[PDB]
Amino acid sequence: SERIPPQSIEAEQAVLGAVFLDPAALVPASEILIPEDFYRAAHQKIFHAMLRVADRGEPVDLVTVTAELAASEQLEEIGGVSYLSELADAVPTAANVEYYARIVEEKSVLRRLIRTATSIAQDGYTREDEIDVLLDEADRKIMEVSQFKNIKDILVQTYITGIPTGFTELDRMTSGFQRSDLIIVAARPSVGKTAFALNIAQNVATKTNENVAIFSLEMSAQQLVMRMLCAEGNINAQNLRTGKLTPEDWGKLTMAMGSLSNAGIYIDDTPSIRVSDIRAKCRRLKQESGLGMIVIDYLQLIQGSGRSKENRQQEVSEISRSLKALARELEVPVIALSQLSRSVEQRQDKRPMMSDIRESGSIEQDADIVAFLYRDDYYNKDSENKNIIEIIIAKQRNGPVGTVQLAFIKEYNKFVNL
Amino acid sequence: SERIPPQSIEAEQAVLGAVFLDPAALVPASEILIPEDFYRAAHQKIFHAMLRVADRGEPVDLVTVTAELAASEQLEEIGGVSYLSELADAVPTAANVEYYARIVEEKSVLRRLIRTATSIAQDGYTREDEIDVLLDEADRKIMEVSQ
Amino acid sequence: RIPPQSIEAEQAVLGAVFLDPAALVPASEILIPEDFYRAAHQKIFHAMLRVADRGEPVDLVTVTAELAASEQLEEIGGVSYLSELADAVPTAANVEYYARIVEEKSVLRRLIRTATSIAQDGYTREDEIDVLLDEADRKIMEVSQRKHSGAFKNIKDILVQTYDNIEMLHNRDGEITGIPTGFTELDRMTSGFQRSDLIIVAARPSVGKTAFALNIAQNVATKTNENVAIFSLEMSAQQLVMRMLCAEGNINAQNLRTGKLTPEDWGKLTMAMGSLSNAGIYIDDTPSIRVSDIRAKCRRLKQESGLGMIVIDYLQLIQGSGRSKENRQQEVSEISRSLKALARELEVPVIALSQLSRSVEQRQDKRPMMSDIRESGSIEQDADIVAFLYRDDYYNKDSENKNIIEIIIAKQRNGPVGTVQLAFIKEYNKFVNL
Amino acid sequence: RIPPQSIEAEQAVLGAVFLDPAALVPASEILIPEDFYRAAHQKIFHAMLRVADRGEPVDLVTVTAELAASEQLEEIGGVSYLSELADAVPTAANVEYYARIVEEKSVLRRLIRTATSIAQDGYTREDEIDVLLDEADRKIMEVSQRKHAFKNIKDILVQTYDNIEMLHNRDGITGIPTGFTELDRMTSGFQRSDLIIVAARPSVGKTAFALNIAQNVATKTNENVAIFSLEMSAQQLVMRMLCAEGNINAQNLRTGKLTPEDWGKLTMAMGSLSNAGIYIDDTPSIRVSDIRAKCRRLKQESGLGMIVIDYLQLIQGSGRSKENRQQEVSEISRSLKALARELEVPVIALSQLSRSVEQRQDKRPMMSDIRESGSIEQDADIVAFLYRDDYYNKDSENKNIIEIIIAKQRNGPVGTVQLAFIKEYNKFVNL
Amino acid sequence: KCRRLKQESGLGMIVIDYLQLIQGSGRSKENRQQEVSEISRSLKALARELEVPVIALSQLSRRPMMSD
DNA sequence: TTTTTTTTTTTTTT
Ligand SMILES: Nc1nc2c(ncn2[C@@H]2O[C@H](COP(=O)(O)OP(=O)(O)O)[C@@H](O)[C@H]2O)c(=O)[nH]1
Ligand SMILES: Nc1nc2c(ncn2[C@@H]2O[C@H](COP(=O)(O)OP(=O)(O)O)[C@@H](O)[C@H]2O)c(=O)[nH]1
Ligand SMILES: Nc1nc2c(ncn2[C@@H]2O[C@H](COP(=O)(O)OP(=O)(O)O)[C@@H](O)[C@H]2O)c(=O)[nH]1
Ligand code: ALF
Ligand code: ALF
Ligand code: ALF
Ligand SMILES: [Ca+2]
Ligand SMILES: [Ca+2]
Ligand SMILES: [Ca+2]
Ligand SMILES: [Ca+2]
Ligand SMILES: [Ca+2]
Ligand SMILES: [Ca+2]
Ligand SMILES: [Ca+2]
Repeated sequence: SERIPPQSIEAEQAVLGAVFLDPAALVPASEILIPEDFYRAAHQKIFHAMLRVADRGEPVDLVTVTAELAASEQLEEIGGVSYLSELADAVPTAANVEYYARIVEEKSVLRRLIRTATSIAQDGYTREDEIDVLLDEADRKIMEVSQFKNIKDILVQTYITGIPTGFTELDRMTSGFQRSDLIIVAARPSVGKTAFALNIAQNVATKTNENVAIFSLEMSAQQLVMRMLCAEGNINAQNLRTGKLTPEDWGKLTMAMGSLSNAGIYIDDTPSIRVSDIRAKCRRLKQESGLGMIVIDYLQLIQGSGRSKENRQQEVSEISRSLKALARELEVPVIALSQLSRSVEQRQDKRPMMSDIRESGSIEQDADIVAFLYRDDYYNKDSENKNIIEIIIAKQRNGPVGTVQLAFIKEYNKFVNL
Repeated sequence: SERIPPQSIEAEQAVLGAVFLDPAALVPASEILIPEDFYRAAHQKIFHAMLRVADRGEPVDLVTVTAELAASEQLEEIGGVSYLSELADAVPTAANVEYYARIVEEKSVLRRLIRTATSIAQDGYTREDEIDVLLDEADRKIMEVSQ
Repeated sequence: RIPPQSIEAEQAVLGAVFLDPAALVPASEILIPEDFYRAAHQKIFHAMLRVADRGEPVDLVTVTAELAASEQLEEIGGVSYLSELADAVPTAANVEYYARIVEEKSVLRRLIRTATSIAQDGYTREDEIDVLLDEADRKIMEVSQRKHSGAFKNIKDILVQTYDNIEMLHNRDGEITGIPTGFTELDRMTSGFQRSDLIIVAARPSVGKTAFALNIAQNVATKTNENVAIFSLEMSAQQLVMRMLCAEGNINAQNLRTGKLTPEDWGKLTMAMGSLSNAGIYIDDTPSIRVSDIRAKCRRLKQESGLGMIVIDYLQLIQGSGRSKENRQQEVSEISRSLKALARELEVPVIALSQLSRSVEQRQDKRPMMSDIRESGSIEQDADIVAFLYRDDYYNKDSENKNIIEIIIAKQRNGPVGTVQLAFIKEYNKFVNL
Repeated sequence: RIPPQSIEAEQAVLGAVFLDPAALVPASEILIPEDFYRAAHQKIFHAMLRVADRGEPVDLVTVTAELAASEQLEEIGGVSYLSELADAVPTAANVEYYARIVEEKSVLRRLIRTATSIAQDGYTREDEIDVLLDEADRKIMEVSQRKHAFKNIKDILVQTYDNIEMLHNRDGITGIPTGFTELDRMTSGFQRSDLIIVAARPSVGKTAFALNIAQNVATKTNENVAIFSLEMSAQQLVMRMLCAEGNINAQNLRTGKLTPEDWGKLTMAMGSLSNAGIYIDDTPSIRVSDIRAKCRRLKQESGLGMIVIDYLQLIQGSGRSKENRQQEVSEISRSLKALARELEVPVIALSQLSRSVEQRQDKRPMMSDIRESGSIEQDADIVAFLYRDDYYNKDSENKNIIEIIIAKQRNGPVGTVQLAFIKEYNKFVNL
Repeated sequence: KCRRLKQESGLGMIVIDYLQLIQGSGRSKENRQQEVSEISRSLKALARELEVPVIALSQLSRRPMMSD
């Protein structure tokens, strides 16, 4: 019934706030937004002023901005200096404006869509005159809700936002591991899925100060920790397995244990959980300690909410939705490991494409970002350049698509930079 | 705007009428239209029956059509034989069915457009979850409407 | 509830008899009086046959005379009911079909009636099981055992149609029986381009497929009086007409698309346009059609103007009927069938251009064989006639005797197989006799 | 309106089991629990079998133990009802008879039920008449252990001897004779119930050969032959036969450009072909069921001898959805053999061949080459390939010669036979 | 992308760095010959729709002839 | 909707 034009004027305030706090934060903000993207009339005017002052450039602080707003009839229209003062105290830091700007922008696009859709329907009843050209306008008007490098742009001239993974090249392409993202890491069996996830978890939990929850549905907590120890200290896994450790290995282990203690990584190895359970547990850990990342050791191993044992494709379709929504609710990146269907092993080229994600196509469709792992040496016994592993970033609606290379020293359960 | 979906019932009846009059006029008619293009539930069923009988082919006259409509539960649903009789008389001759068919068709497309645009707007307020795939659906749903 | 019946249809039959009345012959071949549901129609249709046995013959008078001759005229409604029957049948030339409805409904209730009496007997004769099951078996066949109607063409009847058809032929001047292409040597070998034939013209890319098809279309449309439909899925209508103009007037194609025309070229163009106007060639350049669409369009053009030929610019470009994106070989297998079936239904030659696989270029002898037809072998099979185009000069840059082009007639179930030779002056988009 | 049943006999069966209980063996060979009419007996006889599968075995104790093990002991009357069942029959010595009563009653109400549902469907599905009949036919046969007793060899040997006897008292081709001597020697007909596959590349001579056979059968013998042409019209077929019957050049015939002696030839070609009795159905799409129906009827009133089908892969499938096409034709293949078997008449199915063969050195076909499904090789009683050297060689020495390669037959001998195929006359001739 | 560039600036030519590098529409990674058979048609169709020459670069198997 | 195993017609893989 009551239809409220979509907006988040909390997030709006968070953007303007960050600018008064930083103000190098105006660069990302304006790359992402124009003044009109803001819903509240007042913010429109403020963010306009902010850019107006940057074009001088003054630069942009609480003073100069009010100076610019008074320079036009506008300072009284937007609330007082007292409103501009509130905007400042909105956020603790001008950390991650990029995040909130992208919310404001996404909402803007939504109502632009709604508006052009309603005006198409509107015109459906009126211009009953020229059917084929009405269909062209509809085509064209729906594309224009979306907003090719020129030769000149390409002449800038010859000759992390972001929870950081610790893999430079991936981080450059991605910049974290962003709050609220669903990150899918899929690859054939025994290729390196878990290894890669665990490596990321360590570098986050040890290098940063954030807590990470890992749900392992296949491996025990014990086996997980043993993988991390080997990777932290470069101890050969076979040796560690057996207890057959060299005198310096003991040193390496003593160390590895040290650093992993203050690491703060919470592991849940219950073999059958529903997403609701996962949510519950994380909600509580965030409550009392704060959460940074959630890792899930594997999406199709999670189990369904009651809908009866439904068309299994729908069952996972649903798990997929739930996870994204959990990532959204807790404002935290969620890395979900996925399997792939065997169809890749038919191809003469064994690099996965999005279609290959096992069991339900909705996973491609819910993910904020899809990463495949490919290893030449998985297939070739003799393969030249062994330890190399491609991290194919097949999808991301932050930005760039592409492949990144790392080394996967298997004896050490370890991924390394090159 | 109205809330009056685009249609042209002068024209639907004119098509069905021409078929009972000719009935070689069913050939142009069906090239141009499928039963669903008709707005009135009743005409849908009738034009379907007409094609159903042509596939035998009987062929298509006021008798065989009512025989086919009664063969399903439908003869009473579409008005009587008395409505089929009216359809016959809602026409001089069946020259240029192609013309009126293309009107019926064009109106069909209009409401199909209106219907998909409203459902896009509808979905705009609900599925605030995805943005990029919501824009994909809109892209894709509007192409599917040029057929 | 209500037993299956059609009075709309019963009346239509009786009506047609009072209208024709030669319509009583099909009617009675298909029906006996008992097949009618309404007690009254039973009696009327009986009277009709009763009067036919004299024979009177059957009209509104004699019938009422016969019905009054028994106690029956008042029982069936009045003369006023017989009068209504007259007025209540749309077109009397298809009594066959209304009769078949009345007949089909008759069979239905006969089935219902024997099925209910089986169930009936199930409770009663609980005595001898095996002979009860045999009777059920046997009683249900005796429904299927429906009399007259049952398509097997008796040979006595066909032979007559053949003699009479031969006869007709024998009084035509003669030579070509079909639609003449205007290429003498090909026409001698083929004699048209026969109604209902599927003609496949296949050859490697840029060899001359379309060129050859268009040339045939012109010579048919301008030399004869027949209409020809051309479906072009690759080229536009305007490119097609531009090819015909060049060929009709011997205007150099490069000159023509530049507008760089000599003073006599204009003359040639003025003529070309003149004759191509009264030509009557209907062009459909929609780049994706289903065969169903083609059928539909042709059916209508034949309706109001009459059709002679259908040309299709190429078969593997046509698109499938829904069966999902099936084993592609099957998809075209089906298109193939549909085309032959279309030529059959419209009683008109259908010339389908086809591509060839890379097979032939691998061979030493680059001349195509049937196997080479691209994408599905069913095309060789379905075709009435398969023509390949081979140009030596297509492969040899230097080739001795250039403009010559073989028309290899690799298949025909009319008659003779063989090769024919023509010249293909490419500068003029033109095929010529030798 | 009271369902056929025989409770007395039901009790007698259950009784005998509690009495014997080796009587359960015959009982279960004859009955399943559902055959019993009384809800209670159903459950009891189920329990009996359930306990036998352990096996306990089956007595008044173990049975009540099993019935109490489910919620059922109170539902079937008490232990007191099971006790009555024991006392109901004298001895166990003839469960077989009571079982057969229960069974016969079961069949009765199964019949009544399918009959009522046929009448039921009569008012509803007024849509398709011919496929509604077939279902009735088929639904009423399914009312038996109709798929089910062994045939003893002593008995077969006799009917075999007696057959050999009669064969001898003939008249030795066994056999509908094709009129091609060398083929007939190898084959002896064209036997009742055989499926004969004639396959060859396009425009090689498939139809021509089949038609020639049909004539010589229909005119030389007195038997009726049905031809289903799915590709050519009835007219085109008759025109081929006229040319072959009278040696009239086909080109002349289809122009009307006939010599004075040609009309003579035509006049008596027509003459002999009239009393020929060949029934032609040229409907371009039929299912095998349709073919079956039409033949069944023609045999009914005139008797049938041969069925010719202008061509197996052109036939269309029974509903199973547009299935793996190989299975679709796999099925048509089965149906055809089963039709030949049911009508006790040779069925000649023409077949196409895959392009496989065009790839070879030796262009003589092998069984594998049959187009679209390998089940055809397997189902066929006999597989005949046509090969023509002159089909591939433009210049070929000895033109009109054509091999009839008999690649398969489970009557007997395999081998090649030679004929001449005078194409100008649509005619195959002996050598 | 081209539809949009033509929309606001007008297009004249499209050049593509190479045809067999383009990737398939979902049909499962089909008989690869069909996959590019498809790309081929799509391209022609695109050239036709935008009324603009499309230059597609192509590789050759194994003076070339068309078969290659 | 998807994942699996089978048979059998096509094209194109240096
Ligand atoms: N050489 C060596 N390789 C190992 C050792 N331990 C594990 N690996 C390899 O490292 C990989 C880790 O398993 P993983 O890929 O995470 O399982 P996933 O979830 O299917 O991807 C496997 O491919 C193992 O073969 C070891 O002790 N020595
Ligand atoms: N000299 C000359 N030759 C041409 C001209 N236009 C076309 N041709 C040749 O004429 C033929 C016509 O195309 P076509 O063979 O019908 O295409 P197809 O459908 O693949 O058979 C081509 O093979 C051309 O290379 C022209 O303007 N001048
Ligand atoms: N010379 C000549 N050959 C003919 C004539 N009529 C038919 N043929 C040939 O006879 C053969 C008929 O083969 P057919 O059985 O219809 O092909 P199939 O059904 O696929 O085996 C073809 O090879 C034709 O070329 C004719 O009048 N003259
Ligand atoms: F081998 Al895994 F997930 F444990 F693919
Ligand atoms: F030009 Al083409 F087949 F090569 F039509
Ligand atoms: F071409 Al055919 F049977 F006449 F395959
Ligand atoms: Ca794992
Ligand atoms: Ca979803
Ligand atoms: Ca998939
Ligand atoms: Ca997002
Ligand atoms: Ca062409
Ligand atoms: Ca044939
Ligand atoms: Ca006779």
